[PDB]
Amino acid sequence: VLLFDEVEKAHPDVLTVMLQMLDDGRITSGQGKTIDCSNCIVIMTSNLGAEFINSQQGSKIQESTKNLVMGAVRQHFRPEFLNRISSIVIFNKLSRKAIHKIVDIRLKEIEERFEQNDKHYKLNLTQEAKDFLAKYGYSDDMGARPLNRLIQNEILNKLALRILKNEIKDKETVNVVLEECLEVLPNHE
Amino acid sequence: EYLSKYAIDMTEQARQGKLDPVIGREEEIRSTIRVLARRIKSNPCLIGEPGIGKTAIIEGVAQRIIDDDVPTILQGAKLFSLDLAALTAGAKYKGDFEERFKGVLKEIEESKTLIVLFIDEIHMLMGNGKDDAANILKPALSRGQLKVIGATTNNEYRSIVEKDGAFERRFQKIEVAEPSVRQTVAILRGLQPKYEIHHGVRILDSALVTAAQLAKRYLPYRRLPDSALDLVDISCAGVAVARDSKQNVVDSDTISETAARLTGIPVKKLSESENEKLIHMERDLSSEVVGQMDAIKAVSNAVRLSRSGLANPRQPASFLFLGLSGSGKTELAKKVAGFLFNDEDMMIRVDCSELSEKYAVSKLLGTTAGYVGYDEGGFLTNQLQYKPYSVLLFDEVEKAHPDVLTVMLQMLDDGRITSGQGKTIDCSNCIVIMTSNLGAEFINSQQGSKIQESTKNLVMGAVRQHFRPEFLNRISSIVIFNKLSRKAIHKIVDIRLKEIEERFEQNDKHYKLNLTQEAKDFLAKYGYSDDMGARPLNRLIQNEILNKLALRILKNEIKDKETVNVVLEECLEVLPNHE
Amino acid sequence: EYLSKYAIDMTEQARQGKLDPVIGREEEIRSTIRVLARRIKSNPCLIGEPGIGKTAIIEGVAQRIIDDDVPTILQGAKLFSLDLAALTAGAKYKGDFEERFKGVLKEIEESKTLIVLFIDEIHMLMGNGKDDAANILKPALSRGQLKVIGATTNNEYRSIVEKDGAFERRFQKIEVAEPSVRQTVAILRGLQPKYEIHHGVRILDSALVTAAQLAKRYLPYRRLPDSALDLVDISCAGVAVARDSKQNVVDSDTISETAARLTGIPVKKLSESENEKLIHMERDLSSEVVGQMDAIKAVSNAVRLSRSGLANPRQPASFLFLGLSGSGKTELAKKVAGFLFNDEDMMIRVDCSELSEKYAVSKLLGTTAGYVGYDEGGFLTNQLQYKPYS
Ligand SMILES: Nc1ncnc2c1ncn2[C@@H]1O[C@H](COP(=O)(O)OP(=O)(O)OP(O)(O)=S)[C@@H](O)[C@H]1O
Ligand SMILES: Nc1ncnc2c1ncn2[C@@H]1O[C@H](COP(=O)(O)OP(=O)(O)OP(O)(O)=S)[C@@H](O)[C@H]1O
Ligand SMILES: Nc1ncnc2c1ncn2[C@@H]1O[C@H](COP(=O)(O)OP(=O)(O)OP(O)(O)=S)[C@@H](O)[C@H]1O
Ligand SMILES: Nc1ncnc2c1ncn2[C@@H]1O[C@H](COP(=O)(O)OP(=O)(O)OP(O)(O)=S)[C@@H](O)[C@H]1O
Repeated sequence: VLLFDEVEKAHPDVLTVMLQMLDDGRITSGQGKTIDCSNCIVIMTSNLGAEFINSQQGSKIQESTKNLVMGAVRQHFRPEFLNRISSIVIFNKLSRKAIHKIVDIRLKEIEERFEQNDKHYKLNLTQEAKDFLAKYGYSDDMGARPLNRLIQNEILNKLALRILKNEIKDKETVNVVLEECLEVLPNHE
Repeated sequence: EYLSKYAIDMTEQARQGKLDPVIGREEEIRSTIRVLARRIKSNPCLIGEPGIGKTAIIEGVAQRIIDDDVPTILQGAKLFSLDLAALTAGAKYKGDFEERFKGVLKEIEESKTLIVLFIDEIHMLMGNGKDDAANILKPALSRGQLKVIGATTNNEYRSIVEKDGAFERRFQKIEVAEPSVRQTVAILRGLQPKYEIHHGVRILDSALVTAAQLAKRYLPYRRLPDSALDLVDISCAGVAVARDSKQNVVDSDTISETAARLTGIPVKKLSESENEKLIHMERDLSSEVVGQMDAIKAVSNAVRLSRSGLANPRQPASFLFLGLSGSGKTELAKKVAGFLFNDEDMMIRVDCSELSEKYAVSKLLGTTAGYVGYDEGGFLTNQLQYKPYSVLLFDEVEKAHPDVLTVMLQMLDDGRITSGQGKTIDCSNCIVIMTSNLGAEFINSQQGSKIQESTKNLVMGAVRQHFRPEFLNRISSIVIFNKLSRKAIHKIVDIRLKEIEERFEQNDKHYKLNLTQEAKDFLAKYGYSDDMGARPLNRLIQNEILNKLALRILKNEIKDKETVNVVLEECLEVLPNHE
Repeated sequence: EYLSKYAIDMTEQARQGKLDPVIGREEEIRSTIRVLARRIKSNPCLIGEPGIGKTAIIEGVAQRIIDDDVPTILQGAKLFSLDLAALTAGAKYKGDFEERFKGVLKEIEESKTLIVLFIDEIHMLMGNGKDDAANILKPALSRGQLKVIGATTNNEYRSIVEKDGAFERRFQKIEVAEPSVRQTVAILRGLQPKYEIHHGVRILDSALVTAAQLAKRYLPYRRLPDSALDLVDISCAGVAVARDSKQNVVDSDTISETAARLTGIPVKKLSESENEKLIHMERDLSSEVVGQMDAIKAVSNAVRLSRSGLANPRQPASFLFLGLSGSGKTELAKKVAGFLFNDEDMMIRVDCSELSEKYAVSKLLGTTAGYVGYDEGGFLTNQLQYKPYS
């Protein structure tokens, strides 16, 4: 899989090369060899449509709203490029409904990525922690990014300190007031 | 026999138990077996990055042959490696090595059961215009004779086959995978007794795991089969050294410390008795800079997260510091570098004012192959490959032209910052601080020394109206500095005077001040700028106090312990050649 | 014994002494040893910038080896400095140097205790298109004992491994770096008797300190061991001349005059004539600057701060001269240079009406990588490299 991060920023000369790679596949090397990329999947990304998606006109992007986005992609990129893409997909807004599910996923991935995959959460407050994060992390026009940051800001930062103080082994738990915070394990570890 | 002179009987080394075992790699071994079992052109070649076990795999099949876990074609086999000596022994007497090589190949084909030749570093035979290659193996391999096993690096291969053609025809490349972390541990475990025996140490399973985990995360320039072993082997050596330098059980901490010594990642020192500093780094930073506690706390958490290992393995800490000039934005970054490595010059500074979107991206990451110049990326590439745990500072990012701000996106996300020569940095161990004065517009609304809502949001307004959201969304925390309060100024003056006094290399050059509050209040009254912050305190001191000192030194009116007095216009007293 | 025709037996020299003491490098040495003590990849490298003790480390470990202050594995090991003719003796006939390299490794590999090579300049082997081009002759056997300690700067290192790809998977980089200023002094101190003996002069302990501090605050292009040692050696040579003329390295005067000679920077010379220096300048300037004493004093104040060290080492003094057109402020800047250097034309200047967003930064500091024109430093650093204090 090839990934091109923010193709809208690439100078057009680049895109010009990619035109062959994306269609026909005979990208060649600087030394004169033919590579042939046709067995790859290519994903290119850009944010031009953000300017219209932020209008909140649908979670799933609505007709017209999508055309505003297509307007921008056509204004920015040569059609020679756009025509060669198998498909242009306009992402949906991550609605509050979505954030509820996303919170779950992120909490799980946070545990999964630990090196010390011992220090898991219990969380408690399934509905309250989920809701706290779902509400406070819902900066819709920033997608799910704020959520990740919220969890970091409210849970992990505190956790790290509690760890330095040996206040936690595992099964970490969350309380809420009113402001989401962490508890301690009386048994230092 | 020439094989006894220009080759190594790998089968015999395996027979004698002198080779390390191959752990798994069944798909690769099977692939080489199938190729060796071919009717024609039975010449597999292992292609992959260096350090992934290619040679080991071939030694692996030698072991399968030793124990008859191979096809009958291979059961009768003897495997020899080819020494470079076939050629490197010299070509005086033109054609001498050509004959030596022709000779050994003759002996290999000639009757004596199945002989398999392993040629390590197969690109060795590219040949200067071929000729030295002498294509001696070429027609031989084309007849299905001399089964040859090759092995080389992805790009070495490229330089062979794309400069030859025949190589691609003569060999069947087999990609060798880099093992997963889980597999890596299994490999280490399999090799563990070899190390335990060699070093005279015990290795615990958590050690094996630790090496594989740390290696993937902290040794990005070396593939797991080696990186994990390097951590184990070196840690074990550390035990051996320790014993002889004046118990022998290698564990996770043993390795973590070792890794820190090799990678520079301070997290892995695991010096928990130093948690006092990490826990209280907020007070420590507050002893150098005054107030601005939100910035201190924001940073402190970056550090604590990294120390705890909780920090996202791919997301360098990132900050955007907003506020008045003289607010302490840069000063804090210096003190962070100070705290983390006991060195304010540890910092890698990039001055964004020198940027130009038409040129300057290359100042950080360099240019690509072809364009004039190389030693690329003086600011980032050539620093980050040496000090992954350093603090980067990007001064005045709001002045950066957009293409540079675009570069920052890699840095602030994943850390996989690419380099002009097609290489990657992977700066996930980094802490990155950026500064900006966009907020000057609203922070100088003076709506509380501690900036309040609305005003703060207007600061974010300026940020949002300047930087693309794509950038802002990658900042761990955007921090708006507070305007210094008069009280802060007082404290700053005290600390700043302390720094100045401490700075002297000659212990005559100091003050007692007198006017223990009054001198400081003068400095505040005459240096408390709502739009220059503390910076004028530095200048005020230099002009009204240190120049008077310079005059006093010059005229020998001051010896030491100088004191301050005030006109109406702060001035200094005289402590002449009496002392 | 091919090795004996090409390499220097560092162990034998250490056995006979004839080596400098090694100061503060114990940990680089411990790391070197630890890697050498490894089961397989026992190939450490001393890496940094020139003049940072990379070969000092080797003399150091050679001495630790002589005294059995090394692990079992190294207890009886020997070490040889090779490179050199190993790659050039074979000036004719294909495969000749290649044979030597191989013969040397053979000599090392077989029986004769543990022999460790020291490669002073691994980049010289490089692997010039691989295909038997020297460095490439090694890798086959990098596992087979043949332990070797390498050495290279970071630029050289990066060039090698980027072009090669295998060495960075075979060798263990050890960071070697310049010492702190105090550590530098300890080094200078350690070599102090060497210089004192060869020049027949004494070095004041305070001269060692001055050289260390000075180098840190004087020569940004030279790493502290060499930089401070050169300040010491250069000074010692000057003292030796005084000794011969009819002594010691004077912390204040030998080093300051040496430094003043080598670079300049009025601050590093600091004249003793305090009754007039930094006083008379206001009168001299007053004659040039009639009435506007305010500017003179502003400048004089900064000048006075730089002298005797009140000025902050990282804050070049600087002024903005605002005022009535035709005030004479440009000449003032020159007249100040007059006093500062006894040279009104010492300065570097830029016509700012020539500056534009399209090019100005590069006109001032030079273009960057890949762009036309390598007049590095443009209008400014192009000149600062010659006169840092102008
Ligand atoms: N079972 C195994 N799987 C993978 N690697 C192993 C295994 N056993 C040992 N190793 C070590 O893995 C390292 C990889 O190096 P080698 O395979 O010898 O060299 P390489 O991987 O072929 O890369 P080059 O081309 O020799 S730099 C070796 O140092 C082996 O000691
Ligand atoms: N809160 C503070 N505590 C102590 N010293 C401070 C503080 N704020 C500013 N200073 C002084 O201000 C000087 C550097 O201040 P900064 O505000 O970081 O400079 P700066 O304005 O960041 O420069 P920039 O970032 O390019 S505008 C130092 O010499 C500090 O002594
Ligand atoms: N402890 C020491 N022992 C020997 N030499 C020292 C020592 N400390 C500093 N030096 C100086 O450093 C020189 C050799 O040390 P290095 O700093 O490695 O020089 P170098 O850069 O290794 O030499 P090359 O060949 O250019 S790498 C000596 O000639 C001394 O002048
Ligand atoms: N206050 C002063 N400071 C310095 N020089 C002065 C002053 N008053 C008169 N002069 C004389 O005026 C002449 C110097 O003039 P210039 O410095 O060329 O003019 P200028 O005002 O610097 O032009 P600028 O700076 O580009 S507006 C010399 O001959 C000085 O002696």
